[PDB]
Amino acid sequence: TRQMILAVGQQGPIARAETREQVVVRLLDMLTKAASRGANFIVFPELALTTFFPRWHFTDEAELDSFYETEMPGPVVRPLFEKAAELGIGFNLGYAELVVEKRRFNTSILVDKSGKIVGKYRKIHLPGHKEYEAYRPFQHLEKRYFEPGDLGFPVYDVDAAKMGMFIANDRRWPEAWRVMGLRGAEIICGGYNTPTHNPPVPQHDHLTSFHHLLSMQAGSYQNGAWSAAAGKVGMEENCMLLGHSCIVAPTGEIVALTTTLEDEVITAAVDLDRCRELREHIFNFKQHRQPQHYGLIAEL
Amino acid sequence: TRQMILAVGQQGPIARAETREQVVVRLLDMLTKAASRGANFIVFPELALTTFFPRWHFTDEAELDSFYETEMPGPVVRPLFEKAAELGIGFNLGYAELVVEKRRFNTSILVDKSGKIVGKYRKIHLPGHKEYEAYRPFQHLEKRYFEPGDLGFPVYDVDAAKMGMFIANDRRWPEAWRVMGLRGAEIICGGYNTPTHNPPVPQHDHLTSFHHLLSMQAGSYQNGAWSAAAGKVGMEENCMLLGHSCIVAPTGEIVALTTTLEDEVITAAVDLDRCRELREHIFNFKQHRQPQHYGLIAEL
Ligand SMILES: NC(=O)N[C@@H](C(=O)O)c1ccc(O)cc1
Ligand SMILES: NC(=O)N[C@@H](C(=O)O)c1ccc(O)cc1
Repeated sequence: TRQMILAVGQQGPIARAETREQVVVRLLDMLTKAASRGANFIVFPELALTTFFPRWHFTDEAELDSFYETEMPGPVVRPLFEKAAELGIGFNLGYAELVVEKRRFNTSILVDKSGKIVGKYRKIHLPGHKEYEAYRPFQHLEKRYFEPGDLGFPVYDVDAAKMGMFIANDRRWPEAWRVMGLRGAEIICGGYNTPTHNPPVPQHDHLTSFHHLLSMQAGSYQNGAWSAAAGKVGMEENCMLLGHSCIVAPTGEIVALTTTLEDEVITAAVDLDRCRELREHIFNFKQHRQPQHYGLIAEL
Repeated sequence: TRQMILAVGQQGPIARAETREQVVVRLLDMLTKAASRGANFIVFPELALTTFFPRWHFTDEAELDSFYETEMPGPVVRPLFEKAAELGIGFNLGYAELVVEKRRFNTSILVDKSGKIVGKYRKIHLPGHKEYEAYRPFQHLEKRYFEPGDLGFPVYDVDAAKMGMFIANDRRWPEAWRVMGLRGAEIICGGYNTPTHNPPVPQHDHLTSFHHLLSMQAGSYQNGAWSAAAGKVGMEENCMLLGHSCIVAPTGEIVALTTTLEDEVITAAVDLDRCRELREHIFNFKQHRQPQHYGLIAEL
């Protein structure tokens, strides 16, 4: 009822020449191993169907569009939904969304154990830069290839659980966590592509892991929420991406952690009633919060 | 100019029978050792002039009032201001404020190196409970003995530095940090009386340190602010108070930490320009924040 097993399916590199068909096989295998370890839900990474294309400057718009989905699911990704419904396991999938009216989003969905899309979220905090910067060995052009999401920070019923979505950079922003905490989220999940080199601030490179885990622990604790972060990790097209995919308790304790830079599955026992230990005491919102003093946070 | 040395003056226990006169001696000694180690400012704890009286139920209102200050400074505390002006060192002092119009506040002030009170703050987030609870070996009746502060989260010029104040429980609330981060605080400082036993949630007792330090590191990182937390610590009137008084860099790295449960002074080199490493890149607020999605945080 209130007890489930949450899984994270960390992805090793996806090369530029690796088809969605070859990625779906890798996702199917991880989704199968999570079932066999008793998982009811598995979190997959940000932009989980392709290489991280925002590392390149594009001149050809057909080449750029080829990394986006025009439908969800499409025939190549459909087998992942079919297998999820067969095994009775929900998932969180990140992908690049192209909607033609041409709007571009960094998107994620929640799929329940029936294989039904129960909710969508579009990345609101876009990191990196807008224009090509030649000094960078690799680019991070999310501000060019995506518009900021227009759906807000919703929380959806997924089987037994109140679940909210972040995408990568969102996890560093207390406002993203707090909104979803105020909407009663019991699990906050998403994925990331996080380089271990930041060209403008290389003096925080050795803190990549620290800053990632610090963000997940603080968000979980301050909102008494279970959380899970699914990385795409390792040497991808000669850029190193941070590992340390994780599941976190509402106390902010890390209860599971990846140790490889490859396809790796981790699981943890989730008790949704454990949110109360914070939300009815230390972080009893109605009882403690003084929102008349917080107005500057919501000012445009 | 943009470089200073920040000190923290951690306090061991203050017994019920220990006069303000005997505490000022202890504060003078710590303030002298900080000067000798090149400190330009020292952070002192919450309610630094008395035992932590909110651990007891009071029936007599004269007995309760005796723990509050009706003026700041008074003659007994005046020597601490005089010594601060002589040595050229500012301080942050917490005390119980009684103002008659009768209003009761958990208060802290910033004093610059001239010995002039440059800013006041009143604790906005009150923890614990309102009525006596007999099962508790000790009470935490801040909701009875204080009203929520009415000054907001201001940020003040103190010599070369933009400084904001929290008081104890405030440090667990992202909203307190964020408001002061948005007002351009370079240092966020205050003190705490944090029991290592929480009677309603004893299953988080072993996490007292973790939760304290997690709050300071995450606040600092997410706002690119220097921070400092001054504890009153050790066995005070048979209640154990958490140590681990700390200074933290804008990266959320702990740059100094106490290891005793006694009067202890720690210092760190503060470079106020280091805020830019976060505030001009990863946490470039104007460039990244989407406050149209954050409205629920400011709803009453
Ligand atoms: N994919 C993302 O949203 N990645 C960002 C993040 O994880 O917050 C990130 C972090 C460090 C960088 O050098 C670039 C981008
Ligand atoms: N002075 C304070 O505000 N103390 C509170 C805090 O530090 O958050 C606190 C923390 C844990 C408890 O079990 C009781 C009270």
